Amino acid sequence: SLSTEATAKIVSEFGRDANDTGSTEVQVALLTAQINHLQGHFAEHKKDHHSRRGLLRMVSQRRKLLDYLKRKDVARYTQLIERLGLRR
Amino acid sequence: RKQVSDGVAHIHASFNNTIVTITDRQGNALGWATAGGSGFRGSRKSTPFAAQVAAERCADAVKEYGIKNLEVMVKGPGPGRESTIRALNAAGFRITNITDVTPIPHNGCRPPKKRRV
Amino acid sequence: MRHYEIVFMVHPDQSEQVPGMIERYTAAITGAEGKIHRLEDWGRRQLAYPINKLHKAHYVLMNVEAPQEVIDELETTFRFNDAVIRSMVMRTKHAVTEASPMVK
Amino acid sequence: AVVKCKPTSPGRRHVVKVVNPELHKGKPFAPLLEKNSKSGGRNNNGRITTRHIGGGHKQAYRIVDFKRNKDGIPAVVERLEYDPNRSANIALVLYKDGERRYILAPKGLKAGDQIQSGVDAAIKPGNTLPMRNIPVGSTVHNVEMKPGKGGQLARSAGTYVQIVARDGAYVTLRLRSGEMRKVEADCRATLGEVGNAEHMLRVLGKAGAARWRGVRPTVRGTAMNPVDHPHGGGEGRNFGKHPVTPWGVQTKGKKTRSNKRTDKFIVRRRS
Amino acid sequence: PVIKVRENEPFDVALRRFKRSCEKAGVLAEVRRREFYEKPTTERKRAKASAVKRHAKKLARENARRTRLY
Amino acid sequence: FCRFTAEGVQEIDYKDIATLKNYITESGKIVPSRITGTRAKYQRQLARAIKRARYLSLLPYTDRHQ
RNA sequence: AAGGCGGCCCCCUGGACGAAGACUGACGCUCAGGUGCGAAAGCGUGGGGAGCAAACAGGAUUAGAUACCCUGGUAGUCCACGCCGUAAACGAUGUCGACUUGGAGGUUGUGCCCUUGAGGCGUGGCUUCCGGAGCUAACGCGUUAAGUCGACCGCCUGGGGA
Ligand SMILES: [Mg+2]
Ligand SMILES: [Mg+2]
Ligand SMILES: [Mg+2]
Ligand SMILES: [Mg+2]
Ligand SMILES: [Mg+2]
Ligand SMILES: [Mg+2]
Ligand SMILES: [Mg+2]
Ligand SMILES: [Mg+2]
Ligand SMILES: [Mg+2]
Ligand SMILES: [Mg+2]
Ligand SMILES: [Mg+2]
Ligand SMILES: [Mg+2]
Ligand SMILES: [Mg+2]
Ligand SMILES: [Mg+2]
Ligand SMILES: [Mg+2]
Ligand SMILES: [Mg+2]
Ligand SMILES: [Mg+2]
Ligand SMILES: [Mg+2]
Ligand SMILES: [Mg+2]
Ligand SMILES: [Mg+2]
Ligand SMILES: [Mg+2]
Ligand SMILES: [Mg+2]
Ligand SMILES: [Mg+2]
Ligand SMILES: [Mg+2]
Repeated sequence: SLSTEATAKIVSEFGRDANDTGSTEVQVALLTAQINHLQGHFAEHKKDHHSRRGLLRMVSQRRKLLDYLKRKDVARYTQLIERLGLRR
Repeated sequence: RKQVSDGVAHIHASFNNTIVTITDRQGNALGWATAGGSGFRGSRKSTPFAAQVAAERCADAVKEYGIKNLEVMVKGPGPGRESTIRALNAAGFRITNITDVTPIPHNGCRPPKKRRV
Repeated sequence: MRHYEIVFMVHPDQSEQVPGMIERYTAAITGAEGKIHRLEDWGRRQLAYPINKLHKAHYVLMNVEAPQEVIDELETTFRFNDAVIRSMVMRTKHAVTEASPMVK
Repeated sequence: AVVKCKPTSPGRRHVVKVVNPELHKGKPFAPLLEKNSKSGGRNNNGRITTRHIGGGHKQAYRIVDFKRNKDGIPAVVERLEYDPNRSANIALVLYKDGERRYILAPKGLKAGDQIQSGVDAAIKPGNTLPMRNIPVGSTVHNVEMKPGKGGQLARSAGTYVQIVARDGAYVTLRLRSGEMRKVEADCRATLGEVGNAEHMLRVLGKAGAARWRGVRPTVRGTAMNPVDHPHGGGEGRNFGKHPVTPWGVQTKGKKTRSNKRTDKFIVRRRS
Repeated sequence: PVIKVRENEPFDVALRRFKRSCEKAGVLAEVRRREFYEKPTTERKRAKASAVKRHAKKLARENARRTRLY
Repeated sequence: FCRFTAEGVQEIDYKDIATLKNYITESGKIVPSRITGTRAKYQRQLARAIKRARYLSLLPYTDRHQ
């Protein structure tokens, strides 16, 4: 998983209160960090299908959280994908 | 004839035959006898009597080496598992040790398939 | 960093070179900014079964808080040295410091 | 990377290229080149001694360090190059004192790595040290047979030699053929397998790809006249005789080794 | 089962101790188990029937302890 | 009557040989949890420590090999 | 998740559960088509090959014995990368949620009482057996339902032919 300091660095980066830890941008960026960290793992370990299922779970969760943010407030969605470098 | 004092009785007790081999403590064999060589065949040689006469023959074959002390290694399951070391005491040998040295793998090679009988 | 418990088994005729190995390994760790928690020579000891056609060995215990890279280098040092016979590194949850039940 | 070609023409239908994008796309190092004049399989008498050789593309010779004598001095690997003279790729290395040389490229070697010969060298792929300094059970290549003569064993694209034993002055080797051979323990060897392991995965596709490599066509012996070959002749396809050479020597099975000088160095033959 | 005959010990005593230790360490049933290959289907089936035998016999022994026969 | 539950250790030490010798048989086999009444958590820790002491020749794999 | 996973050590890594809080605020469930995984056997290329073992060979058995039994034994089994995409792939029981008498265990947390011992009292997850109402053609299931309900999907329509 992601380390504690990287979690708190994201939480304090995108949290309005540095302790919300469950806001939509916080959960998205924590998923995007663990996904981009595991690109190197599955580039080396291509047969780790059991871990790859957890990766696809992270992707599907991020997409559901993004679609909620999109129809709840669009401008935060644009600011989020622009800051995280997400194609959608 | 070279005298030797201590010895080792290896007993290879299989289901079909029992092989008794007297050797030294170094593995240099001194004499041997089998149940099939003891005048028995087929159904008779998978018996404990066949083994206790294979042991009587083998002690007679190592009579001239002057053995008084003997330790026993026992290998395999069979009927001559015990009556052999009975006759090896009854020859007039002071027994010393009875070690069980059957080979037990730690899940190694695959055994053959089951007999559909 | 990463708490390791290292035990290695030295050829007993190289028992004299043991403190030179220990001092080099300790200077490898502290040179790599690692901590050393316990360090217990156990002496010559009778083996349970003959490794490498010989019956005794010289044991060394070491509890270490080092980064894993220099530990992998230390494993390669045990690997290519023929004086050391066996080496075992076991990752530990914390740093242990109390003496072993066989150092007593 | 092997690449199967698309069948835009017969002759490209079955071609498998071996594409290495790391090879230098330029000219080789000019001081280490010399002329390699072709022979045609013809000796100083002009007669053809070895058959089926002739033609092919012009090839410059690359001087390759097999003796590997620059001891103590570390060397960085400058670039990897193609050698037409051999199946393995070569590496242009630059020593610290300013000397450049060509070595055989090992498996995992790339541009920028450090190599080092000598006895006190480390054990990584590329180093060259005597096999009394090399641990038993390791894979080495470019192996000397005599000390200082130069490497002669395991030089082709994917080969390696295992070190199975050592008894004083000698080490016992497991050659790529499977033969167990004694070599003196002072002979140098180079760590790791040789590079281009997928060389044998190529398929030439057409006859011209062998004529590019200077391999003239082989006429099989039964398609001849009896004056030409022992197999020749027949009214139709007839072969009622045992397979021999063009010179009447049995081929399917008959051994031809007759060297009693080196029989003491052979532990077991190949099987 | 390396068994040393104690000083002034009869042979039938030491032999009965050797059969005792061989039955303790479980050698004969080990070789009979390893004489042929048993599939993991057959092994899972024999272990399930051994547990059901353990269990239905435990409940039958405790229920049959209660009621009489005459 | 688990001893490790009584004494309350967080992890069984493979270095405690006199304990592991109180939990292996004469032929080096691991004594089952039915006999000693060991809780199966400590039985797993004990087998994992015995296999390490076997690797370090602190305990035998069997009584015969030499 | 299923298939499946069994010496020990390290590296990378996924998931579950518990305890107090903090936070977001319905963001959820199901899913045609689609995509991915998917035992063994099998296929392809390159290795490897001890044991076992289809095929095959010999010996017996038999009326015959292209079998069971025996002595051998090749693909295969093993490794890497691909393909195949099937099994009595079974709990022969689709997923998610809610409610409805009990008992004896197993496993894994955790709270409290003086732990006055490994105890006493609870509270969560998973799991095995029996069994009540109820259900069911019956067998049986039975708080892990095959009971009472809700949402969505998949499927069935006499036996062959197939
Ligand atoms: Mg998570
Ligand atoms: Mg058989
Ligand atoms: Mg030719
Ligand atoms: Mg040809
Ligand atoms: Mg031809
Ligand atoms: Mg003609
Ligand atoms: Mg002629
Ligand atoms: Mg004709
Ligand atoms: Mg003819
Ligand atoms: Mg609120
Ligand atoms: Mg579908
Ligand atoms: Mg398979
Ligand atoms: Mg295959
Ligand atoms: Mg193959
Ligand atoms: Mg074979
Ligand atoms: Mg057969
Ligand atoms: Mg189906
Ligand atoms: Mg099932
Ligand atoms: Mg079904
Ligand atoms: Mg679903
Ligand atoms: Mg019931
Ligand atoms: Mg209903
Ligand atoms: Mg229901
Ligand atoms: Mg029904």
